Amino acid sequence: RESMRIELELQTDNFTVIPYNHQYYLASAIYNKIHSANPAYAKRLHNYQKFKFFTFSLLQIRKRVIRKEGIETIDGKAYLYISSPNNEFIENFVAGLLEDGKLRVGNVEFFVRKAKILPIPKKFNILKTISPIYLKTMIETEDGLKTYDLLPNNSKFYENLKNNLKKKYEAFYNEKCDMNFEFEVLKFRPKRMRIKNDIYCRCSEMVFKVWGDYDLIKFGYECGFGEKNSMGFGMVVNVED
Repeated sequence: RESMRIELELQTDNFTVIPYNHQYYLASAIYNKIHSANPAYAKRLHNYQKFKFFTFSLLQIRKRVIRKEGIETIDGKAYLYISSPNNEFIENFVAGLLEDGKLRVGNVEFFVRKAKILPIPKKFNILKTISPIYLKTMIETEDGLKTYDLLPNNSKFYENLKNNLKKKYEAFYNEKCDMNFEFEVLKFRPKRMRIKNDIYCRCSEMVFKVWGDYDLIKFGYECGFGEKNSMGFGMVVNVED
């Protein structure tokens, strides 16, 4: 029992455009696989129907053309990264995805070809989001209680990001988080992301340096940073030196 990250290698038709707004449909597709009655998932994921300690990336395209509506994949390939501090969840989900063999995101149909195992980095220095970080706090307004989306230029972002990770650590491991980490934001861009039929939030695409306790950073690396990890938010990747 340890963490696990996989790269799902997906294949659709050559020259297909993956819309800029695909994340919402991707999240729905992943949810629907996990909660499917298909026996490929049902037996394997029976104990994980309410499991929220995992994350996944946006669809990544390597051979790409920027288009008006999205990113075109010239060779039809796309890559989806999925990770959890629970390796049994990841192994079971991957076995189901490979047996099923197909993933539809919006109007794009993928074949699920292979799942590449990505061992955890032995050291962390620079991280960048491959799905943006969501972090919110509730605030009283003249129109009642509302949700405020924290970004790195908010004074509360820093400690709220840390405390979210420490609380998630305790919730997942059922042990005290006696660890700490710190970070420095090198770059960030806000991104508008649909999260419900009618709710859009502001999330952070960002690059940041980290230091502190390796085991806590490693938990953020495989669980995700910030909130709504299991809806596909907050996944990061190491940036090579």
